Amino acid sequence: VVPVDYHLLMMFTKAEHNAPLQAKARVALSSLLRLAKFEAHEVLNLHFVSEEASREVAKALLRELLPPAAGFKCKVIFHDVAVLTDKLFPVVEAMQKYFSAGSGTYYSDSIFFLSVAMHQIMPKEIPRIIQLDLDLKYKTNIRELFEEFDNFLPGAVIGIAREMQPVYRHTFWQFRHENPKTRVGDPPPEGLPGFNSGVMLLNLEAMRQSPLYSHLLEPSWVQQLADKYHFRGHLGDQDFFTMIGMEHPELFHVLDCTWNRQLCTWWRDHGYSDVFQAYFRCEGHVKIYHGNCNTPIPE
Amino acid sequence: QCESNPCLNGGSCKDDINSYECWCPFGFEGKNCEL
Ligand SMILES: *[C@@H]1O[C@H](CO)[C@@H](O)[C@H](O[C@H]2OC[C@@H](O)[C@H](O[C@H]3OC[C@@H](O)[C@H](O)[C@H]3O)[C@H]2O)[C@H]1O
Ligand SMILES: O=c1ccn([C@@H]2O[C@H](COP(=O)(O)OP(=O)(O)O)[C@@H](O)[C@H]2O)c(=O)[nH]1
Ligand SMILES: [Mn+2]
Repeated sequence: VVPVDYHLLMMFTKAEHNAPLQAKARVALSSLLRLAKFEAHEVLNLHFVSEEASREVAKALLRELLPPAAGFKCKVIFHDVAVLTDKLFPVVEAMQKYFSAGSGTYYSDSIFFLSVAMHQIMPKEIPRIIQLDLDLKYKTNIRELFEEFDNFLPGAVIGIAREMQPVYRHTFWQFRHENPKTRVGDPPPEGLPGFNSGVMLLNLEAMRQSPLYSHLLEPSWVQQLADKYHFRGHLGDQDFFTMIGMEHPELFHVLDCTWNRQLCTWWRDHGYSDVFQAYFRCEGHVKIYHGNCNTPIPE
Repeated sequence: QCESNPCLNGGSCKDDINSYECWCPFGFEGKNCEL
């Protein structure tokens, strides 16, 4: 049989002496592996971006969890955060001042943009990868998410779920102020509430092959849009995708909210009581819970 | 990581060095929209 590879990617850095992160990782990876099923000729590739201390932590966690019950072939790969940072920087430098905490352009923030230039960082033998946070809980077989790739319309490069808090209502304040009729920052079903980067289907081939996407990476395009939108953030890739998603929604296949059910309610308590519900509403059978802002996941 | 700026103006991080006013979202007041 011709062996079929599946690729996932998780950030796992500064994990030594960070027990809350290790426990998050444990919850994520154990639910992931318990519920995954793959055919005999299929292999699950788990990519981790780690410095060397977090690599050893991850290996200790992984040996306790592998091989999986379901018995499918699983391969672990580590990528050096320092090597990726240096590769990302030329591509990612100019966007850093708009989307990092806070000013200006530091190496330590570069890795938060990994997804935006993943198509240039991963071997070309990797056509698609799903980047996932480690504060997740999987309620289904991860193999099912991969069929969302087939629903990408012509010209879409990335699959992503909506942001479930009014953080972008707040962020786009001045643009909203100047454009009373905009849907930028409004709740669903009809508004553009922005994206959450916890679960992302990165079609590396489509990204590589998109002339629009490639232009949007260029310093002067990043600058023109952040100026148009008066955009300032500190959430990295999420911010950049959210922003270019306002200009060019065709780039994004929007996933059902059930694939990334965010639980964070920080913004409810910081100025958005009245509208919070319209952003946070998510109905349907939950496939992945996302315990963002350290929010405990229900069981 | 920084804590989000509760103010509607300035940078994304709270206590933005380059900000002097704090425009709070409705129903909040204080130098960090506390009350
Ligand atoms: C404002 O600051 C507060 C206090 O530090 C944060 O809790 C807020 O961030 C929360 O609310 C908005 C979410 O977008 C955010 O979760 C995202 O963070 C970036 C990605 O790493 C991640 O995949 C995504 O879930 C959440 O932590 C902040 O807006
Ligand atoms: O010290 C850190 C902080 C974050 N992360 C990774 O980056 C993601 C973003 O942080 P987190 O999910 O805790 O915050 P959220 O943005 O979801 O509130 C995490 O899932 C981790 O995979 C990490 O590896 N080390
Ligand atoms: Mn998360």
